[PDB]
Amino acid sequence: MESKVVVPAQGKKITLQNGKLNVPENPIIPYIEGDGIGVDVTPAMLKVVDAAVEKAYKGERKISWMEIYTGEKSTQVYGQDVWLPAETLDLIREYRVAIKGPLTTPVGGGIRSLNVALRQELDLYICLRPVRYYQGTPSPVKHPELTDMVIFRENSEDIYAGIEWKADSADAEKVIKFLREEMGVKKIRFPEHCGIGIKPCSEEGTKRLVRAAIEYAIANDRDSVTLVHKGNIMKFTEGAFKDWGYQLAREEFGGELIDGGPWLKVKNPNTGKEIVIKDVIADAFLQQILLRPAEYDVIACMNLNGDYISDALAAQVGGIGIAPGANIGDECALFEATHGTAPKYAGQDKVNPGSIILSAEMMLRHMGWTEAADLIVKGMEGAINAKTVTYDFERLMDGAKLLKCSEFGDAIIENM
Amino acid sequence: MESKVVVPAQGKKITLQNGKLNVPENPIIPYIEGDGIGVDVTPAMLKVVDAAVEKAYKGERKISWMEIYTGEKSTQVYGQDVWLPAETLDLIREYRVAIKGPLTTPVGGGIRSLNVALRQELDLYICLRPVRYYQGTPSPVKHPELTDMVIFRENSEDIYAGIEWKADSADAEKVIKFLREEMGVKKIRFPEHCGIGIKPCSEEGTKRLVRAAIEYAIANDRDSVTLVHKGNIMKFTEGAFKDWGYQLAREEFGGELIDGGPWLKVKNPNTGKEIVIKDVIADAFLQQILLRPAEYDVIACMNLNGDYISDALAAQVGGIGIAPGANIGDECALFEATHGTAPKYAGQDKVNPGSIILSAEMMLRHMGWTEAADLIVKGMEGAINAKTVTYDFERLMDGAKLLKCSEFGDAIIENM
Repeated sequence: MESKVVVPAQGKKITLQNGKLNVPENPIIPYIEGDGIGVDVTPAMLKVVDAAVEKAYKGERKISWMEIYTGEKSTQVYGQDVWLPAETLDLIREYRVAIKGPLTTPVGGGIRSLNVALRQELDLYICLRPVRYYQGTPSPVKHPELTDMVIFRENSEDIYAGIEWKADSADAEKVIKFLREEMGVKKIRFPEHCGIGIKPCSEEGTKRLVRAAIEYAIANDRDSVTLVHKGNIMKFTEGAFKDWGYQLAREEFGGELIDGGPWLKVKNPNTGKEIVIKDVIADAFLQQILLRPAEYDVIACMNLNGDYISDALAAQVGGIGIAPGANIGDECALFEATHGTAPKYAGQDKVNPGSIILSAEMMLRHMGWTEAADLIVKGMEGAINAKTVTYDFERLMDGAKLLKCSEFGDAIIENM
Repeated sequence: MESKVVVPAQGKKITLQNGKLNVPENPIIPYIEGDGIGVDVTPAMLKVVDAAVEKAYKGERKISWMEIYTGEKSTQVYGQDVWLPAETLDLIREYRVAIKGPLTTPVGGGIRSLNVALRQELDLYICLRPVRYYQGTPSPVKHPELTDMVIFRENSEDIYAGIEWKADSADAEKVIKFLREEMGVKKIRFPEHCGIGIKPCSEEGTKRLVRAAIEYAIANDRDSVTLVHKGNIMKFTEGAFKDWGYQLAREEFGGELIDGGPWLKVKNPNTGKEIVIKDVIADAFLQQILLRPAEYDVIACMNLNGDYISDALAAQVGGIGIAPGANIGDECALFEATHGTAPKYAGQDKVNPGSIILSAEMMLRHMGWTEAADLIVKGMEGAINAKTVTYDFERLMDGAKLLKCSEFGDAIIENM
């Protein structure tokens, strides 16, 4: 079967030189519509982004969107069982920057998370989730405005990597036998009818993630980088992540001891500001983001903890449905809606397109088109402040004007 | 070296018959003072409990407290390196019910969590953490009163079990080689300088925990039991826990499908009430407890997720320092302060004794001395409502009377 992807006639491919993106005035940007509500939110995003680009650069620049496939629609286009075509991985890597709506992974066929597959296959080791409050957003907490953090979640290792064997399977037994007999493991409480998962954490995986977090703090003049981990129980994976993170701050960024430690101070080479490098145990951290949110800024953590932390933070600022996200690697980057597919509402032009729109903001910023990105933030801030919002926000407030998904996209443009 | 434990002259040992505690009028109850602030909070707890017992039963009953050791004080009593004496495990099992202040595990000597050691060695497979709001408590959220949950956290398996090998160690290499060569593992991103942890989850471990959760919902007429897990990524450990949990509800409690599922309804044999058995993915759950707290009641989950969930919930209700906890097994139970040792304040009679006092409330309730337990809840509710509290609460409010740790214990008694 032929590829059904159509490369835009006008449009030029983004290139990478010396680890720096070279973006033309007419970049081809691949996009995955997404399953379920992706059908609603993606078009709102395309329109909002085109408007921001048109307004910022007065017609000098323009994105040539190219639809590519993954998920339920991919099976519709390429046939039963084509959930993630090879061409999709090829195209994201070739065109360097892409965006996607929510994806659904089927159940019953032994297929693992399509979102994780994209991240692992493309080696997008940074899951970047910035979380801030937008004035006017209904929130369950008293001071959501105190939250302004950026989460760097390791995206290629941890238990999130999918190495595991089913209870009572021949493989599980084999592994448990090796552990008990050759490794002398005495701590498996019930070795029978027991499932087994493997959690890897490496020095190289940890350091490339923490390096990106510290460079971001420097590049954006943030106040601190907090290593969040559960090292007091998982000494060799979570504890090693923390140790390697502090070690990297010392070896590559000149970090030095604050008082008697354990915190370090790293001098911002551009501003002379001292960035604090600290650490917090993960369970205590889930309490601290609620109780002392103002004391945290950039966060570096492992895969599973990052998933929890980014979700908990989004909820607290009232942003469960407008949280942006990016998966970034050394050769390419994939921006994404961070919510699910909400099939019950699919096609109703009802849901909030804010998450994919703000992920597009991160995308434009990543491309160096910061003026267009600033216009989207401005637009989002004005529409929410105007209380002209979708039902998920409207239902939580008094005096709001209820808008359709498409209408909220226009409200964002109207506020640019 | 002789044992330094002194068995109370007056006082009788609690016995267990047919899985039911037979508590005398003069039970001997072992207690571990705890390190750091345990020196402050334990005496407040002893006094408050004695008062509640004295008031409820008019002198007919009385606890004969017997101090036993674990932690820093144990090394002080039994010598360098005796962090957890064998006699302590023996005594808790023999006397059936005990309580402890916070414990400190040393760093640099390869010793793992003393709290986890107690739980694993005594097979206290249920970590029970009830979380409710006490009117008048300063909270970071707008409606903490909507939170009234009981967490049943599996306490004997999961990654929390401590099976792991250090990066670059001969053992780690051996394990990684076996995984890659004999198991055909292709998903370890960086196999060099890589730490490895093992996550076990068994049918027997899962079902004894979920069985206890459902029996508790029945015994206390709660509305639902929610299985929280990360099964969409960890199919064979977290996903198996969820599957086995629903299976147990069906096989032992007559659970039946609600609509087309996946939820089940279990009929309360005593009240005829229909208890809902449902499940929520763990990351979404950390958002749901903030956004829709009223929809949750009894929670059943694995070791690591339970640690996070119980900490997150305590923070949200303003209870980070007054959260009670119990570790329960089939032969004995150990109640515990759930906060840390806060050495900076140790000996200052300053910290909040509320957590260990409420854990003592759970202890009395476990012993069937519910009248004495009710008096402590009443006392706690009145003291907090009176705004006569310790600094951790006082510093967050206006119009409060600041009390010392010991003074807050009296305030609780004054409000019985």
